[PDB]
Amino acid sequence: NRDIAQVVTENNKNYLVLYASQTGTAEDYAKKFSKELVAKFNLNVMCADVENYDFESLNDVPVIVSIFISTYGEGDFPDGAVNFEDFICNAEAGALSNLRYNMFGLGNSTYEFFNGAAKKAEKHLSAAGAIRLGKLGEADDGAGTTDEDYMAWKDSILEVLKDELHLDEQEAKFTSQFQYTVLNEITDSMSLGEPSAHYLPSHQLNRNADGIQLGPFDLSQPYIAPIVKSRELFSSNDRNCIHSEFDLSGSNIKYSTGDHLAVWPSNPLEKVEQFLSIFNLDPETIFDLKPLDPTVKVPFPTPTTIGAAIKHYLEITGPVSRQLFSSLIQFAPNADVKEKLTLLSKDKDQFAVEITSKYFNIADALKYLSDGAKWDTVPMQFLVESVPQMTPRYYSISSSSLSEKQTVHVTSIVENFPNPELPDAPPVVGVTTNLLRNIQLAQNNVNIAETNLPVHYDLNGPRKLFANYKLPVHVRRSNFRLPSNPSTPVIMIGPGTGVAPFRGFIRERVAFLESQKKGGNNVSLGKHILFYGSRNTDDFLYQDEWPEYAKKLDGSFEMVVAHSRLPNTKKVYVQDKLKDYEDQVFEMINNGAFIYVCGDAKGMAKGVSTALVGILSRGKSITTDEATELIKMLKTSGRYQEDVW
Ligand SMILES: Cc1cc2nc3c(=O)[nH]c(=O)nc-3n(C[C@H](O)[C@H](O)[C@H](O)COP(=O)(O)OP(=O)(O)OC[C@H]3O[C@@H](n4cnc5c(N)ncnc54)[C@H](O)[C@@H]3O)c2cc1C
Ligand SMILES: Cc1cc2nc3c(=O)[nH]c(=O)nc-3n(C[C@H](O)[C@H](O)[C@H](O)COP(=O)(O)O)c2cc1C
Ligand SMILES: Cc1cc2nc3c(=O)[nH]c(=O)nc-3n(C[C@H](O)[C@H](O)[C@H](O)COP(=O)(O)O)c2cc1C
Repeated sequence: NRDIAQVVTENNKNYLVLYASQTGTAEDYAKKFSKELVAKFNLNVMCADVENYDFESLNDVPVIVSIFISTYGEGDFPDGAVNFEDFICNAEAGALSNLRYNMFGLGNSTYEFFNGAAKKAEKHLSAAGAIRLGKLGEADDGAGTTDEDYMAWKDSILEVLKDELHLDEQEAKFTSQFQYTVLNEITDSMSLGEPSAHYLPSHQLNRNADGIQLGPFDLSQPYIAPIVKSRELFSSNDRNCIHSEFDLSGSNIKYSTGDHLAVWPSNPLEKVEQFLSIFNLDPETIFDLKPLDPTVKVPFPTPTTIGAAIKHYLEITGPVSRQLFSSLIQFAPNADVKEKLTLLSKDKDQFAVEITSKYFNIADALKYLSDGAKWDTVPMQFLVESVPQMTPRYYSISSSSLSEKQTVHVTSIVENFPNPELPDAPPVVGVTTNLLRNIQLAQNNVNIAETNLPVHYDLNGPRKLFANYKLPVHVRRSNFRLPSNPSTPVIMIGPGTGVAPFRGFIRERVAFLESQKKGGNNVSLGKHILFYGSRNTDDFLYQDEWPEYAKKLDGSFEMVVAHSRLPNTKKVYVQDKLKDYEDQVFEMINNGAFIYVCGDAKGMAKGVSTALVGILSRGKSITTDEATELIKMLKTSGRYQEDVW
């Protein structure tokens, strides 16, 4: 039941496809592979999330295995795949001499340890005597080539397995892993979009004496929390960034400054409409999915309505995979479209030209090819097994648990920019962030008609479960933590929203410092310096707060702002400011300071790291390489932590 070799064998599976995915990217591609493997060779494949099984009996797997692994933190596996990571990192020599596998690693060359998880995993597997079929795939999210990278690796591996297994191909045809059934009435056991099944009327939320909602809150059961306060942090007529405050008192959730919050979204109504239209799906359709074997896991709560699935369960928005096109050939509206489609699925570049570059969503791509002709022969099952599952988006909590124990602050910059290719098309927006903004405007009685809100969301939720200004949520414990000793110096680097953690960090230090003031015994606070950065004065996050914080922390605090887009001057980054203050920074580091790097970036991570290596290199008068080794050490020990996304 958790005994991998046993599960495979008992269910007579010909192939095993494992995946270690944090955000689900690895999982979805794993599914794409599995589906195609069934479509072309009718193999009875097993899709498993590496986290749900015990790989002790891995060397007893009579079938070939495909491993899809992502890289996080250092060159390490996704949280909750460490068990797997350890079985591997501990498997002795010859411990997996029967294992035959191929692996596709998902990473991003913008980080040091690019695809290191897959690499580590490939090094230990071969160490235990496992034979590796085909080339080690490496999807580079940094170059935005992940989908094509997969297509490339995919095609070559399938050839290999065709040989290795002596399989006879066949025209690719879809085969549901479920038993689709169309119901007629809606029960209390049927979902209208509720997150986990526990929120279905016919189910009882597990609380305590005082009604406080209990149970563990994670990806398999969020906690619907209300956003009690919300405001705009920017003052730019093009960009927005929202400050959201979540009340967690109605639950036994505890968070530590430095943790992450996962916000479960829903789709923009105007996109839900586009999807439902191009296919010609009736929202009111009630359906149920019945697995065709124990290995198969229903995607979301069922039965449910088509419109609920498309609004709360499927990622109908985002870049269309070329593989989707290939899989859509079976249900082309007409011979015409079927041909155009066929071509695009095969031509890497034409696909990018006709679809990708225009920022299409499935709805758009298809409507583009059909010229409006609906794709009314596409099965909801296919759509369910073929469209990526919606997934929570994470945020660096910007509140202090010591001064907010029950409340959680989130600093999300809204994603919404003009289509670079189509000057008349709608903006390219992000679900969650625009959703958070919608709630923000709403909650504040802002006339959203005037605003630049590009889309809008169902703010009531399923059965009004989202009781105005509420959303499924769950805390994700991290390692980003302030030093134990208050005296230890601290260095915080966070461009843009990357300052979120640091706001909490400072709020923690400021809160703490208060307590000491009502207890006499004062502890001297080590030096705390912050390097922040933003375009101009309109995107200067929590501008008003820092001066107050500074007053309460006195000389223990120091902020260094940099602006990359002020008119008439030269673009300045935090790494630039790091070199300006190299003496201060070097000194602090020689005093055991801790280095914190947070934010999005695409570059900033290595940039800042490189800056420090320079500072160190000059400071201790050693080579760049030595200094690089010293920096790697500070990261291994934990004196240099990074929360870069
Ligand atoms: C550990 C961690 C911490 C984080 N902390 C923060 C934080 O503090 N603050 C913060 O703001 N974010 C943070 N993030 C990022 C955040 O989780 C999301 O990535 C961000 O909010 C985008 O959410 P969304 O719902 O708008 O994205 P999505 O809807 O998934 O959209 C992503 C992007 O793709 C674009 N897009 C949409 N459709 C298409 C298409 N068809 N083709 C191409 N592009 C398309 C969107 O416009 C958008 O820019 C963090 C992430 C992690 C993993
Ligand atoms: C917090 C965070 C840390 C990451 N660290 C690395 C890293 O060290 N190396 C790398 O190659 N990619 C890194 N990535 C990129 C992911 O591996 C990549 O986006 C992958 O597609 C994620 O797949 P998943 O969604 O299946 O987990 C990181 C991503 C995030 C969000
Ligand atoms: C053309 C194209 C198609 C893609 N198709 C998919 C897809 O079907 N499934 C998936 O998980 N990622 C797909 N990706 C990858 C995402 O764009 C990318 O990994 C992004 O970081 C995901 O962010 P998320 O965390 O919001 O999923 C595709 C990328 C491109 C460029």
